Amino acid sequence: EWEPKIIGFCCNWCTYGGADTAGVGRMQYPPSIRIIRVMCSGRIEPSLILKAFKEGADGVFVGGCHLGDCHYDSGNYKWQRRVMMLYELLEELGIEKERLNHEWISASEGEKFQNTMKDFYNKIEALGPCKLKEELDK
Amino acid sequence: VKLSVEPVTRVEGHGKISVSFDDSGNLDKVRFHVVEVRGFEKFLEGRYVEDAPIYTPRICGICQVAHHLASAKAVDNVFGVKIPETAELLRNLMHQGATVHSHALHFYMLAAPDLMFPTTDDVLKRNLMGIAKEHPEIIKDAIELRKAGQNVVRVVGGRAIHPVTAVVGGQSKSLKEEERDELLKLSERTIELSEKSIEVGKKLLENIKDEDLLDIGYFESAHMGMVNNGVHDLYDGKLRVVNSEGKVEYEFDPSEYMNYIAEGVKPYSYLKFPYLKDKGEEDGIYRVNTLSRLNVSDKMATPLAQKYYDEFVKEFGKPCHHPMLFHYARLIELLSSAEMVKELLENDKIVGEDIRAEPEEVVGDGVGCVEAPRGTLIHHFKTDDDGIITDTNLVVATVQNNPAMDIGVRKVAEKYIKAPEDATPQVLNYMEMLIRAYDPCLSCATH
Amino acid sequence: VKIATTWLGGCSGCHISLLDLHEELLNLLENVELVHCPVLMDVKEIPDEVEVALIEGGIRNEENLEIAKEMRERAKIVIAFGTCAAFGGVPGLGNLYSNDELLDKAYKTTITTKNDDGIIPNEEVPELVSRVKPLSEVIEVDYFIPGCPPNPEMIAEVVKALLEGKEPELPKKNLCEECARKKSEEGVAIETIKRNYEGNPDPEKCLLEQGYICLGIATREGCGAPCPSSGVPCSGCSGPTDAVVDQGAKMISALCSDFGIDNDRDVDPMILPKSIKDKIGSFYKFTLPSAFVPIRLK
Ligand code: NFU
Ligand code: SF4
Ligand code: SF4
Ligand code: SF4
Ligand code: FES
Ligand SMILES: [Fe+3]
Repeated sequence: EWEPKIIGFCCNWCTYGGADTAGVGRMQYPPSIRIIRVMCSGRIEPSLILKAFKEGADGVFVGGCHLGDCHYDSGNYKWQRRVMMLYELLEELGIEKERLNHEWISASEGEKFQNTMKDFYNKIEALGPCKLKEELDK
Repeated sequence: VKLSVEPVTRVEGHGKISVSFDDSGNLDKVRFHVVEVRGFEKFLEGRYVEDAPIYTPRICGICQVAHHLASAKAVDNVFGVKIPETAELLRNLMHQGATVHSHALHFYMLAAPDLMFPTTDDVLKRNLMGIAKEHPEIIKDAIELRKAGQNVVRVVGGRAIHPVTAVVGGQSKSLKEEERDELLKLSERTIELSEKSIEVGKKLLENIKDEDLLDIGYFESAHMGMVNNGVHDLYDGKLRVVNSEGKVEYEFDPSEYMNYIAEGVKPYSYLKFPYLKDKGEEDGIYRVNTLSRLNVSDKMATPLAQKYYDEFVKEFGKPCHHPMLFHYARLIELLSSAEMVKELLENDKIVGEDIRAEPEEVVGDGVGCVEAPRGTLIHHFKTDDDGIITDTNLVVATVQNNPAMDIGVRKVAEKYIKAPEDATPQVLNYMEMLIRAYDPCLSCATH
Repeated sequence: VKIATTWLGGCSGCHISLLDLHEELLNLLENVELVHCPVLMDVKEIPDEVEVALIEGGIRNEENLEIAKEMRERAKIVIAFGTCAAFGGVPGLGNLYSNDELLDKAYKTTITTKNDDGIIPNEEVPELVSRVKPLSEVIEVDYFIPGCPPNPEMIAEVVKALLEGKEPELPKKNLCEECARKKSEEGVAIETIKRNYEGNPDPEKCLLEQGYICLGIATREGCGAPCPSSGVPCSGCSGPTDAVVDQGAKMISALCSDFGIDNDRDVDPMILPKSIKDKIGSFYKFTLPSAFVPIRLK
């Protein structure tokens, strides 16, 4: 009767490749997520995540290269500082910290991506729908 | 039959008057309603205490300085810090500059149109444009007073509206010798215009007296105001309350305000109804600002103001309960503040560099009090060991004249309205004249 | 030219800034035809055929909504007058609590309050709207004058342009352009984060490089940067630039990016969230209602 709406942000060099590898390997995972491609996770900033919740996201996922393996050397280190503040800002706004998920997944790690998608879907499904859009549409 | 005056014009904020009649056609219920509320007391919870002087000024755009300083003081108590003398003087200078602008604003741009045209039908004439069209000299002077006051606020406070220099332990910047010199030179003109203003008021209140309008909304109540050794003071001292006969009932430190003041809640207005706790809802009614302060004070702190106050006291006595004479007292205060701006600028300590004292350990309780141009202003904050606000309470000036404004409008209707036909545009404006006498700031009062 | 003004969930500060034109206000009022202005005149209803309308304040109660809608129908050009109208303003922080919590504090639990039956004023007073909203969320706004309050010269410049038929143009850059504080040529690097009362700030060096959360970097110019020049950080009262929707989000991004940039790979990413104990109040003082997440879920 209700299926989570999850948006994803994946870097072109690793997680986007990781996600493709899951597909090549037919690694089935829940169909809630919809991935947006960026070149680096360093491109990801608070406004992209907050915009997603505004639009009605039940969960927001972000995937970048392993720390130290960014195709652009240190893009993910900036995103890591940005996401930690964002977790706390979401709690201050009444959004469960768990509705945001960030992971480091390389292009070959298809199994990790599959399992991260499985685990995240279950997490959001258990939390139920994020009632922000319904609250705003009043 | 039910009539409604909405919005009440030439007042700050959202107010309205209802006038109901019974089936026979006789006057039934007359009430004053305030239709706004933002809830500053609750949303300040969770905020940084040192950020209170940034949020409270946004309670009102006219008396923002009063809130900035009241918050600064409370915050200075939250941190066990006593600010340096130069900071106390800069804060007071900002406070007097602000009072000149607020009093000039109210008298000339909000009150004067009625005092000048009390029985007109031309609604388009009852405003500063109508006054400027026949007496431009009056509006030019109002503007020059306002500009002078706001200039002081801008120089000492950083911004003419929503100042920012009153920080934890004092001021963020000092007043430079050149700035001081420029302001002191301009101060003499502000006093001259303030003296002239008192005469414009005498003339206009004489016109009000000729139309039997000087006694509108009359009732006797207690009066509260801040005094420093019994002398009129808008920045420091203790809060004094005199009874309807002029006897001093209480004299207390603003930090003990909760033991003397109480605020009742009526279902027809977002504005509370305060009263003296010991006396009650009816026997404890008190008023604040201008006349109420003159009434509690032994004397004025400045000489020119003292002379007009002496002349007024001999002619109208002490205490004076006339709502319409609040206009007169407002002019005496416009002059005292103008005189004080000069006095403070002449005090060599104003240009000192010892403007800040280093904040001490956080004490989770702090009360800030100043006499805003519309009455006693109290900001009370409670915080955690981190200095994050956990609870707040604001007793904002005009809220204390709400009982007076609600009684007063009823009394105007009782005097001029028997049947609905009697409620003519001029009579309805008489009700708004009583409201305006108290110089209400409804955004302030509700916060 | 029939001009009109009204005020909603604000504080009158924008109207006072209009009056801070002083001598120039009379010159303006001789050119324009003021047909409605609650603070200055007694015309009770908004008349029809209004050419330009200045609407102060954001949407806080049911009546604000009715007035906004009425002014939109009577006026050819609607102007969100000031930060409250444009971005929601300081009252917008009320969105962190339920309307019941804001009202229960003011009319029940405040220390001085005496309310026996425990009632919330509900007779002849309007109900509060679910959340504070910028004027553009309920009606179509043609232009806007940012600032809390907007400087008097800016108000005149905008009104003047509209009377001439010209389209008004606001400044585009961020505040550091106007700020007189010196910046490091090597770029910004933040070592620690201090609350405004911590330490004694250097009067010449940029407050952001000194560890204070200064919003000038994420705030539109025009005010003249009076706050940093006065010794305190910018609180972001003019709102974001035209290229930034959420000011707070961009400010956090910038702040997190430069925090410990000289030790980029080893700096602890938990120092910053552990240090800022009031995130919303630090980044959304004047713009919470215009943010992507403009409320707190309860
Ligand atoms: N004067 C004043 Fe305010 Ni706008 C009121 N009433 C504040 O304390
Ligand atoms: S933008 Fe600022 S000055 Fe203008 S109404 Fe809002 S709080 Fe007042
Ligand atoms: S103090 Fe603020 S406005 Fe000034 S240069 Fe630094 S960040 Fe920019
Ligand atoms: S410096 Fe910042 S807080 Fe100060 S007036 Fe300008 S925009 Fe507002
Ligand atoms: S490229 Fe994958 S994180 Fe920078
Ligand atoms: Fe209160």
